[PDB]
Amino acid sequence: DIQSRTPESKDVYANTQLVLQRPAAGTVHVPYSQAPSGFKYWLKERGASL
Amino acid sequence: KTVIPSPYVKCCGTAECKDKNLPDYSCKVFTGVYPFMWGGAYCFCDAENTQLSEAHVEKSESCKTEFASAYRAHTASASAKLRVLYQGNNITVTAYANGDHAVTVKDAKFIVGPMSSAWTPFDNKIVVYKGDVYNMDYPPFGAGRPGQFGDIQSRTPESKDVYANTQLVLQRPAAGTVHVPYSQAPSGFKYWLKERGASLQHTAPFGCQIATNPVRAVNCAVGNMPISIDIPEAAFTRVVDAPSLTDMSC
Amino acid sequence: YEHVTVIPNTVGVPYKTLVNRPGYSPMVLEMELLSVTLEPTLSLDYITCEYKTVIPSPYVKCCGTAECKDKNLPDYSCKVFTGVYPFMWGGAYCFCDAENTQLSEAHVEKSESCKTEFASAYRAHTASASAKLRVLYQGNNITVTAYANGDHAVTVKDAKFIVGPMSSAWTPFDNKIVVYKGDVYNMDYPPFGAGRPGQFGDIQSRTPESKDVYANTQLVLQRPAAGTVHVPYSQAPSGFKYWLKERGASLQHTAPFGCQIATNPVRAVNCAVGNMPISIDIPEAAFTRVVDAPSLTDMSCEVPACTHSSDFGGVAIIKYAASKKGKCAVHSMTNAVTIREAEIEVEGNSQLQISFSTALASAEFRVQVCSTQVHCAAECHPPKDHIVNYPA
Amino acid sequence: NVYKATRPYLAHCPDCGEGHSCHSPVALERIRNEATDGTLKIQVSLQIGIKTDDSHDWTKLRYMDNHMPADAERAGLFVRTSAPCTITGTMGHFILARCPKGETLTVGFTDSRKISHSCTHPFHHDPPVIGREKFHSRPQHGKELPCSTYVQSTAATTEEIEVHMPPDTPDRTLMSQQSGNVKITVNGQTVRYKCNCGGSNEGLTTTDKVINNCKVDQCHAAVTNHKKWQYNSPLVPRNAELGDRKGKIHIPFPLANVTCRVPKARNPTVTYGKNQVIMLLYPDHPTLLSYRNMGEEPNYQEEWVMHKKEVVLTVPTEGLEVTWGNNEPYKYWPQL
Amino acid sequence: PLANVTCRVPKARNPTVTYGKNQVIMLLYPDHPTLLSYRNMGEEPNYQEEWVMHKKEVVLTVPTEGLEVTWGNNEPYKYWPQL
Repeated sequence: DIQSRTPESKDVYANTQLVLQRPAAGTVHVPYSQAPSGFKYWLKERGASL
Repeated sequence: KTVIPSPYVKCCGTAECKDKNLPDYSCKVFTGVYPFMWGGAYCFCDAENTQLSEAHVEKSESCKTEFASAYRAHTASASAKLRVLYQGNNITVTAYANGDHAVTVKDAKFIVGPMSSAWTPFDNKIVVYKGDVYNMDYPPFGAGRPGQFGDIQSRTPESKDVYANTQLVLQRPAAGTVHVPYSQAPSGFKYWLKERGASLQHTAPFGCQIATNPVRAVNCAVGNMPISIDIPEAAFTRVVDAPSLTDMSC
Repeated sequence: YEHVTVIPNTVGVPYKTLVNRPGYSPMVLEMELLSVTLEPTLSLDYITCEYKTVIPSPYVKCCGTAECKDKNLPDYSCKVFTGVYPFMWGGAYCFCDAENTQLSEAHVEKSESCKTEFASAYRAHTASASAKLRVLYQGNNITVTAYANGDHAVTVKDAKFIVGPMSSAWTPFDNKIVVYKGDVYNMDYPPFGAGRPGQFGDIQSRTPESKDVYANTQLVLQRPAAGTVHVPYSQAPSGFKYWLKERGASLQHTAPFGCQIATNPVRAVNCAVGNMPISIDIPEAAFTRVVDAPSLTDMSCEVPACTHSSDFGGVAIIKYAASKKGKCAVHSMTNAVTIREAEIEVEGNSQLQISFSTALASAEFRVQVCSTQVHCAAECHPPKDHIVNYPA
Repeated sequence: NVYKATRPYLAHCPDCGEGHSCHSPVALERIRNEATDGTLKIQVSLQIGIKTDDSHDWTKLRYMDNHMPADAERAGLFVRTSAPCTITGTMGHFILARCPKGETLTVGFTDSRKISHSCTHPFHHDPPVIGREKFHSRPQHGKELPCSTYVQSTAATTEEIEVHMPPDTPDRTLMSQQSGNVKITVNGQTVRYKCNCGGSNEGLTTTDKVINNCKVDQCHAAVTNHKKWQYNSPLVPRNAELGDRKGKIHIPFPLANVTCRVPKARNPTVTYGKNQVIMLLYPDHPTLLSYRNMGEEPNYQEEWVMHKKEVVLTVPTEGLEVTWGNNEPYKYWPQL
Repeated sequence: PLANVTCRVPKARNPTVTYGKNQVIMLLYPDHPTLLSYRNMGEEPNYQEEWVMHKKEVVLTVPTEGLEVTWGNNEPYKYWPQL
C-alpha cells in the first residue's frame, strides 16, 4: 500500500484510499476514512516462513 | 362546512382573484353589478362595479361528535368466557381461544382453543358509526366523489388538513342583491346516514352480535372449540377408597 | 387513459413501460420501487424484564416466637427459624440461648429498569402493505406513497395512481413475535400466567408501567449462618437476562427474500417476493396525436461499443430525418434489451446517442423512436467481473 | 389560550357615543344571528378571558390602549339593543347574548382609568321563526340508545364565528336628486361617497355635500361605523378599506353526544307450529319487523308494520332470530 | 437512574474481495473478534454465523436470487451473479 526504493529513500508511492470527512458540530478536528496499514496487517497474517 | 365570507364589492373598479391553498377553494369576479340594500344602493358607478365571490370547504364543528370511521380489518384474535362447575362450585375462566394462553383457576390449568373456523363476519374494509358496523367497499383516501360517502375525508376528528371534493361553483348574484349564490352537491355523509340500510348486527350469519369500542363479533355459532383441563391429583380419589355401589334398580 | 402494468417486487431496479394510446404518440414511463413496507397488526400480550427480589430487614424475636402472615404478593415466601443466636459487629443481640426466632419474609417485584430494559410479547394477526414509488412523468421525478391493496388511489400531477394488490400474502413474522429494542424474534413464548422459572417469561406484566405482576421464580428461604443476621435464599436466575445472552440472530438476519426488519412500529421492509400491479390513469392533456407529432424517416443504427452486463454497457448512435422540432419517446421493442433514455429532442437531419443494457452476446434489437422503428446490430463482449453488487 | 401570537386591536367604529365616529378598542366586526332560538354571535375588537401576559382569567379583559394592550374587568362589559342584554358566553373576540327587539346594537366596557368606551352599529334585531319540530317527547323511561343534541350551556367554549367591521354599511337613502344635482345628507354620520360625474368624485365626508350635474343612479354612498363589530355574513358586503382583517367570538349551544330514551313495542300473540312461527302484530305506531336465520345463509328481510298483521315465518334447524321494534331479539329453535 | 442512550461502535475494515464463477472470495483481516454472517436472498435463506479472529479466506456460493453478507458493524454487502 506504501512502496519506497530504500528505507532512506526520498520519493514514495502511496495508495491508501484517504478521504476527508466533515468535522463534528462546534469541533476543530480533521476526521478521515483510510484503509489500515497493509504492512501491519501482513505482519499478523503472513503464516510460516520458508 | 362551506365557509363563505362577506363578498368584496368593488365600487367603480375591478377586483382580482387570488389562488389560495384551501380545500375546494373557489373564486369568481362578476362584472357590471349594481345592487342595493335595506337602506339603499352602495355604489356610485352604473356598470363599472365588480364583486369578488370566494369560498372553501372545511370540516364542520360536529365532526368531533357526529362522524363515521373507515377501518381496514386485517386478522382477528379470539377470546372466550367459560363457566365450569369444578368441585361443586362455579368458576369463571376468561382466556384467548388460540390454544396457547393458559389460565390457572383453583390449581387447574385451562387451555381454550384453537378455534375450528377462522371465519369472521367482517370483510377487509369496514365502516363504523356509533354502535353500527357496515361491510363497505369505501373509496380510498384522496379519491372521494361529490354527494357520495367520502366527499370530505380527514385523518382524525381533530385533524388539521382535510380532503374535499364537493363540486362547488359560484353563481352570479341577483339584481340589486348582496349574496353569494352557489351550486354544490349535498353532504354525502348526511345522505349515507339515510341510505345505509341494516348493519352487520342484523345481516351477519350464524347469529352474530356486533359490539363497539372496540369493534368485535360476539356469540357467532360457527364450528367447535377444544378445551384442555389439567386437573390436579389432589382433586382425585381412588376407586378402592371411593364408595362402591350394589343392588341397583331404575 | 388507464395504463395497467405489472412490475417485480424488487427495490432499486428501474422498470420502463410503453404507453400506447391508439391515435396518440407513444409515451415511456420509468418506475422504481424505493420501499415496500409490510406492517403487521399487533396485539400486546405482556412484557418481560429483570425481576427485583424485595427482601426487608429480618424480624429477630429474642426470647419468643414470631409468626408468618399470609400476604397477597407475587412469589411471597415466609419462614420462621427456631434456635437462632447470632451476633453483630458490636456483639450479640439476644438474651436467650435457644428460645429465639427469626422471621424471613420475601416477595418478587418488577425492577426499576422495566421502564427502559424490557422485551415485548406481541401476537401478529394480519399485515397491511404500503409502497414508495418513483415515476419519471413528463421529464420529472415524482414520489408516490400508497397502500398496496389495489384500492387506495393517490393523484400526483393530475394522474391517478393505484398500487397493488400484492401477488404474495407472505410475511416473515409468525402468529407470535417478541420485540427487544430494534430486534424482532419469531418466538413461541409462554402464555400470560404460565411462565416457568429461569426461562423467558418468569416475570410477566401487562405494560412497563403496570401495577399487578405475575411471578414464578422458585424462591425458597434458607436458614441463616451461625451468629449471622442475613436472609439466605435459593432462587432461579433472571429468565430475561439469560434470554438476552441466548437468543441468537433476529429476523433482520434470518428472514428469507432479503427482508429488512424495522422497529417502532415493527415492519418487514424490502422483501423480494412476488410481483406488484400498478394502474396509472394518465390525463388526456399529457397526450399528443400521431399526426401532430414529428414523423421519422431514413433511420440507421450503429453500435460503436457494447459490453453485456447488469448495467448499461452498450452505446448506440441512431441517424434520422425529422419533419419538425419536438419530443419523441425511445423504447426497445425487444424484451432482452433495455434503454436508459425515456424521451429525447428531434429537429430534422441529425443523430442521437443512447445507452442500453443487455445479457446476450449477439444482440439484434428494434428501437422505437417516436412512432417509427429501427434495427440495431450489436456484438457485445463479456465484462471483467463475474459477480455484481446491483440487481438487473 | 392560543393568544400568545394574537393581540387586541384598534379599529374604526361609526358610533363611539352621541353619534361621533372614532377608533374604538370595543369595535364591532360581525354580528351573527343564524340561531333560531335568538342567540347572537358578536365579534369584537378586544379579547375576553385573557390577560396581557397571555394567561387565562375569566374575570379579566384584554383591550388595546394607545399602541400597548391593557387589562380591564369582565363585570364592566355590557351588550344592549333598546334594553340591556344577558351575556351567555365570552371567549376572545366573541360574545354570546340574548337581546330584546331593537334597531341598533351597542357593545361596551370599562377600562383601568375608569373610562367607558362603547361601539354602536345599526342592526335590525327581531327574533324570527326558527324551528324544525314540535319539541315534545317521548317516553320518561325506555331503551337507552346513543344520539346527539345541542346543549343549553351559555359558557364561552368549543364553537366560534368570524366577526368584522361593518364594513361601510351601504344606504341609498343618503343620496337625493336636488333638481339636476345630487345632495348627500350626512345626518351626523361619516359617509364614504363615489360618483361617475366630474369634479369631486371620491372622499370621506362628515358634512353635507352636493355633486353638480349628476344622477342618483351614477353615485354610491355608505355610512362608516368602525366602532362596532358585525358577523362575517355573505348577505352583507365586505369593508372597502379592509383586506382580511377579522375577529372571532365563542358561540353558545354546542353539539354533544347524549342518550335518547325509546319505547319498546308490546309483545305479539305468538303461536308455534311444525317448523313455523305465527305472530299477531298489533302496532300503535310504525314498528319495524326484521328476521334472520342463525346459520350459513341468514337471508335478512325487513318490513315496516303499521296495521293489524299476521306473519308466518319458517324456523330452520340452525334457528330463527326475530327483532320486533326496540325489543331485544327473540330467538326460536325447533324441537327434536 | 437507568436511561436509554446511544452507543458508538466501530466498523471493521473492508476485506479484499475477488469474484468468480457463482462464488465470492473474501480475505478477512480482523483487528479484534469480528462477527461474519451470510444469507441467501430467496426462498431458502440458510443463515450461517462465525466469529472471525485470525487471517481467514472464505469462499461463499452466490445463487441467482442473491447473497447478503454482513461483516461486523458494516452495512450488509449484497452480491448478484452476472447473466
